[PDB]
Amino acid sequence: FEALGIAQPKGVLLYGPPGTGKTLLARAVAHHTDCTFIRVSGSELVQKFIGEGARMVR
Amino acid sequence: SRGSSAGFDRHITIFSPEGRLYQVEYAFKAINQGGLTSVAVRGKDCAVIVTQKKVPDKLLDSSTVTHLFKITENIGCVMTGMTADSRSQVQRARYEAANWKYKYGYEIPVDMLCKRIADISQVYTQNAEMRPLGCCMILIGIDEEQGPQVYKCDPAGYYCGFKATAAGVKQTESTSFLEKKVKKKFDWTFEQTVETAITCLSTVLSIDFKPSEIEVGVVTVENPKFRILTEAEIDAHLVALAER
Amino acid sequence: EVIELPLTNPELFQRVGIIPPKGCLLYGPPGTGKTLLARAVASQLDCNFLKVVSSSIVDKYIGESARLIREMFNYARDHQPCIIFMDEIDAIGGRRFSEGTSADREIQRTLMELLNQMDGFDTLHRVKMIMATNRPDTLDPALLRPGRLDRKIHIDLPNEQARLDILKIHAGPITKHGEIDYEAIVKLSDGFNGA
Amino acid sequence: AERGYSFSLTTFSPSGKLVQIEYALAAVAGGAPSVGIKAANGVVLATEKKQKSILYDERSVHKVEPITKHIGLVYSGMGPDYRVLVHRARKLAQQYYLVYQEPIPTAQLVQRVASVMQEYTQSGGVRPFGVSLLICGWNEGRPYLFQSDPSGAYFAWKATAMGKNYVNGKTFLEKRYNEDLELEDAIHTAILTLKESFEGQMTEDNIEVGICNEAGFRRLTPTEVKDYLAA
Amino acid sequence: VIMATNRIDILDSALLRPGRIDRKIEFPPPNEEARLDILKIHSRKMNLTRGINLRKIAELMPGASGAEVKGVCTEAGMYALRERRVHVTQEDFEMAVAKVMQKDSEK
Amino acid sequence: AAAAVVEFQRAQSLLSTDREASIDILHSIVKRDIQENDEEAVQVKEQSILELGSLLAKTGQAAELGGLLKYVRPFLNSISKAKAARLVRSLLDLFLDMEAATGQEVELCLECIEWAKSEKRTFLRQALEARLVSLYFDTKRYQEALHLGSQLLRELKKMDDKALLVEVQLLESKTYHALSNLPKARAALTSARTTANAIYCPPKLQATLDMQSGIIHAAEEKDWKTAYSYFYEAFEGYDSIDSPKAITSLKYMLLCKIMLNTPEDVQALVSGKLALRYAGRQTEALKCVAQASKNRSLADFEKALTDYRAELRDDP
Amino acid sequence: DVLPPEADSSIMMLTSDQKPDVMYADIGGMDIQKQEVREAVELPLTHFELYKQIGIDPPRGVLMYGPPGCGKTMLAKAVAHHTTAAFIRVVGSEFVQKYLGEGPRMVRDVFRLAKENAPAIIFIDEIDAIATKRFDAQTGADREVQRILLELLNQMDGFDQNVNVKVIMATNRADTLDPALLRPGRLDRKIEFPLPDRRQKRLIFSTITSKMNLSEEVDLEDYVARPDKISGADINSICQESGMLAVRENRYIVLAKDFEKAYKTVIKKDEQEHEFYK
Ligand SMILES: Nc1ncnc2c1ncn2[C@@H]1O[C@H](COP(=O)(O)OP(=O)(O)O)[C@@H](O)[C@H]1O
Ligand SMILES: Nc1ncnc2c1ncn2[C@@H]1O[C@H](COP(=O)(O)OP(=O)(O)O)[C@@H](O)[C@H]1O
Ligand SMILES: Nc1ncnc2c1ncn2[C@@H]1O[C@H](COP(=O)(O)OP(=O)(O)O)[C@@H](O)[C@H]1O
Repeated sequence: FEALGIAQPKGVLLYGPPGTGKTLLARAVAHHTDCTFIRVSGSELVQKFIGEGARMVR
Repeated sequence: SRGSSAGFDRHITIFSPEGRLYQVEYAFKAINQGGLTSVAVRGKDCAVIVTQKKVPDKLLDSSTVTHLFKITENIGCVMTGMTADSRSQVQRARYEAANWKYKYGYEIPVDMLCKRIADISQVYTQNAEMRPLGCCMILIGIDEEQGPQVYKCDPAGYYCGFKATAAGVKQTESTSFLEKKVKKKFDWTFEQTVETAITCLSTVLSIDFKPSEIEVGVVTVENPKFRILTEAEIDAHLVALAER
Repeated sequence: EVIELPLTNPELFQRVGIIPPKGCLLYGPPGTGKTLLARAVASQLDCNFLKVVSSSIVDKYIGESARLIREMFNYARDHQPCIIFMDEIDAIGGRRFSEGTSADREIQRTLMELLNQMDGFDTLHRVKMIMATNRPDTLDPALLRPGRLDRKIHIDLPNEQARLDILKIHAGPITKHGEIDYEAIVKLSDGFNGA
Repeated sequence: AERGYSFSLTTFSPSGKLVQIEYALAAVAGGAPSVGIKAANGVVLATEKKQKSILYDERSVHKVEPITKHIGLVYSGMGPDYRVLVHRARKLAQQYYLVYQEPIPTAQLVQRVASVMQEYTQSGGVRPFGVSLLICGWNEGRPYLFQSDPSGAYFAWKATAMGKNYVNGKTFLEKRYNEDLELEDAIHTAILTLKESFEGQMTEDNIEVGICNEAGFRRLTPTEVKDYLAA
Repeated sequence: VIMATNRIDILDSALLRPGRIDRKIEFPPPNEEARLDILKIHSRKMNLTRGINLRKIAELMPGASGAEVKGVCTEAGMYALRERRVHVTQEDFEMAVAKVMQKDSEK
Repeated sequence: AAAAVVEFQRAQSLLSTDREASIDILHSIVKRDIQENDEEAVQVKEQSILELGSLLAKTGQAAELGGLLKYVRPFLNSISKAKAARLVRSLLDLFLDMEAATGQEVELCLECIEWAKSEKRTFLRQALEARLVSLYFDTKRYQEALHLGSQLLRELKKMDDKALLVEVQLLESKTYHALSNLPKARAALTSARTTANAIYCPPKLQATLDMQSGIIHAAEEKDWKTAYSYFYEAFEGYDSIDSPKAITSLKYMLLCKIMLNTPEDVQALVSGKLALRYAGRQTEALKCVAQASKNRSLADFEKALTDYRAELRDDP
Repeated sequence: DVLPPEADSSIMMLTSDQKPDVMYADIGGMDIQKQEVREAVELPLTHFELYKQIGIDPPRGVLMYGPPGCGKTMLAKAVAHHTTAAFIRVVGSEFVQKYLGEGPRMVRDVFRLAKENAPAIIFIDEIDAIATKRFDAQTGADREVQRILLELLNQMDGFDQNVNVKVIMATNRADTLDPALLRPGRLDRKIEFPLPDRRQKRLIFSTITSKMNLSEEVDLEDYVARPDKISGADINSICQESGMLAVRENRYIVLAKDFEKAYKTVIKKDEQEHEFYK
């Protein structure tokens, strides 16, 4: 995409019925992608672990 | 939902997001502010009304405190709720009856009077400029063919016929009592009706009235002119209750 | 009947097939005669009434309100029969959330601590509980329910009778010339509570 | 002294919704259920006339009202509003009859009623009606079944349901009902689809039924409803 | 960031300024084939006997997703487990359909 | 009209019998104030109901059979359409609920079966079918139902009627099983299990849907355990219900125990309240056969094949 | 040395004489749910060979919620009654103490004890006191809980698939529960406890009135017809309430009013709403 002259992408959207297999496509790729696949929701548990609270999501 | 509000749905008579009309409900709350309770029972050959007569002070002409009103010579009503609103609604009812007789040439039926009053209050429910009336009317009278009749109308626009009903503070309890005592199937004579109503109110308030603490309206098939019992005849009915 | 009898006259309760009552909660306009009832009961009955204003139970030490409740039912559990009388539960009374301060979590548990004891596994025996409040509009669904609270006891503003009846009880010790206007005072006196 | 608020209480949201209309519809979808079936040789309307006790006299108010001799009505939603609309529909019908000396066509009465309902979404100082109407009629041999909602919009149905659980009623109608049905069978499936919700021992005074064949609209007597409720 | 929700009509506007969600891809409901496929994947997990036409099963199916089907299979097993039978004939699945479509029709 | 009925009812309700009362009952229909008889006929039916079971108390339901056509015309000139459904359902039903000649039933049923069409409320036409198909099974002719039900499969499905589809599947399935086909019959039972799950259940029906499966679980010998779990529940139903079929399932429930070789659980089955409410030839048998087995004796079993065959001979 | 399986959890196996008592009998009109738990633990816990072979994957923890009185705490009493394994009754309100580590120290115990006992039922009545999502690390009280969750969390999935230990958590407010709890593995089967209806009530009524004697003429049917939606529990306030009225006037067995009163004494929620709204 660099060789073509097009700003590669960063963000994606998946939309449809709930329970047809969206997370998989995000996980399977991510799995098959050897990329850390993160699931940032809104759990206070997760913030205490990863983020020491900080004050945002940066 | 389940108690949700948006905009002015708690100030004027418009729909809440869950499809309520909060001002109307508030009018129903306004009925109880009077702190009184009225009972109406329909007999086989009559209809009886009974209501607490709270005269808190001897400085008042106890004869001018009445929640019983003559709408027509043969149609009686009892009002429960805000006093001045009740009188307003009474005037309107009187007018509608008189007008009915003038246009149609027969006496108005309670059914159609109640329907008319209800219809009027629905407009208050639907127009934004004015607020419902905090009152409740119960009408009694003898119709030409349907027999004795007891009807009731609400501040929202609802009206219905009853075998027996009540209004005010102890409404639910009086309905429980009466719906217990209607199922028993007894010969609903005049005295049976009067005693039933009086005892309903009495047990519901746990009082055992003096003949000056209540007022009893009545209408009979033998005598359709709406009659308001004197304190004497009331007492005559009272002493007969401490016998059985 | 719910409270006293099911103790000295429960031996025949089973003859009807009904466990003694569980709990009783007053609930009424501030001044209907609730707090005065717990006093009258523990004064006459006398056995092991432990009154909990449901406020001084709270501390600040993680589960400092769990131990108090445990000891309350433990002591009593062993010491039963015992009457548990909680003055104002609206404290631990609570209602739960979704949610509130990190504080509320403490109460809840604590609010639940009791709930789990009143029912849960180990079955209250002999030891009975009077629930107290002014305004029951605030309480958690999971508390009012039988297995926790049997029947609620309402105390309405004394009637004209109740007034008069109560009026001659508090004014009974007053120097009054043959002019006592009891029928007059009570009359004008409407919506007036007990105090 | 009094005038009238002159501004609309029903206004477009930024999304383009008339919010008050949807909230009125919320009031409809909270009323007792009513089912209407058009059946080749007639039309059936039925509704749950469930009281609160034994004290209310069910022979005093009705929910299935005649508009004329050949058109009938039921509702879901608020009672008083229904009352108003029924008076107004009878009046409209009689205007039409004065002018054309021919009983008003069901479609035309539906149009007129719908216009009335639309007025209270645009005139000043008022809320919309919290009522959905089902209007049955016999005109020109064929039977007719329309529905009008608080927006003032109307639709022609072979069969439909309104009020609580109107979706499940609607599906049940889509399955357990089809054409070539005689009015009797239609009454049957109507009481059937009403029973898919009636929490109670559906008595002959718990529900109200009306029919409309090419003999005129009429309310079924409690006796007739008992006979039909005996299966 | 994969941000994958439902009803794109829910998400705000500021999250739709044509360039800002690179490739917007949409998921389709699961038909006979997809289901059939999905159905074959999940039923492959458990011990499934012969004479088992899965298609017939997805035919009865009408409005399920990637998860729903999983429920059906599980119940098929769940049903067979209660019948004290290691294997899982076609009958079982045919029940679960309802039992799931019971839930599908339920809340 | 009214003069007789109530007084006659008050006379009827007293004692004697419908047959004496039939002179009034027949007269109820025969009389009296010629109201229509509108309400009278309904009350004449009240007799013909009783009078029907009174007709049964003698066997004129054969009389009324032919009159059933007339009563039709009689409600036809007084009784509305609906009124027929109720009045026409109190004869074909109360008549089948009694043991008599298949024909008069079939004859009449068939009649009124075809009547619903000539009137045309497919709703009853299907309901009556269930009886027509069920009667064709007990009567004798099997191939009859085969065609009736295979024609009735889409007669209830079109509307998605759910409990009638199971009945035909349950009821019709039995016909196949008897026709000497457990594969097909079995397949039919399996189909019902899936259909019955789609909807509610409800009770009795569900019991047949069980016991029947218990039966198939014993028709080809496939572990009396899986079958027992159907007999137990299917017993429970009829137990805390009409209690008419429950007496049947107790038998099979014990069969599985007798085969499994557990007379202990048979002792468990004989306990007063649970069933003993039936004490008769149903328990005595399986008990005597059970401990008769425990003795691992053949002489005993042979004698219980002898004396208690009064039922055993009547089984399939 | 490695202290054998010990420590608080907090009790230890209940013992035997402390049986929840409540026999399957009392708990009636709960096939689905009843069967469900049975299908969740009772059976899956015992017969494991069909769980591995029949390719079923049994569940590790089971969540019970619903209204307050639909009968979840009874379900645990029933299981601890008929049961056979080691029923650990640990309350989520005990985990947080006046110490900075007691919580994990227990969970490691209950979980440690569970491994040692055998196919044991860990049961947590009101997991709300532990898991309530909306945590808040700073108040120095939240910190203790979160971990307690993480403790539950860690030993929650740390097992081996073989560790015959089921987790039973009961809570009405099935809402303030960190999803981290309801994940395939930690809390699989999710079971609901409705506030009975008609049929159920019949079983509940018949079961409640089957413990006493009563007039055999009467028929708790009239009441069952009604809606009210009375929970399995309330229906109990009536049965007991009748006794008070029947006993208050001395008389073994109840009367119509005894139920009427009960119905009017229990239901209570007389009014509720308005008649125009429909
Ligand atoms: N296309 C698919 N094939 C097989 N299974 C699927 C598919 N889509 C979803 N599932 C099932 O759904 C589960 C996960 O659901 P998921 O799709 O993450 O939820 P959502 O619908 O919210 O995206 C998985 O266990 C998987 O078995
Ligand atoms: N029924 C009563 N009889 C006598 N005194 C009463 C009564 N009710 C209230 N009082 C007065 O008020 C006090 C009781 O108040 P209390 O019932 O505790 O109010 P609350 O319910 O808000 O706690 C008593 O000390 C007494 O002086
Ligand atoms: N079907 C039923 N069988 C037996 N008891 C029931 C039934 N339904 C309700 N109950 C009663 O209601 C109560 C239920 O309590 P429970 O569900 O544990 O409340 P919580 O969920 O607050 O712990 C029990 O005392 C039980 O006796």
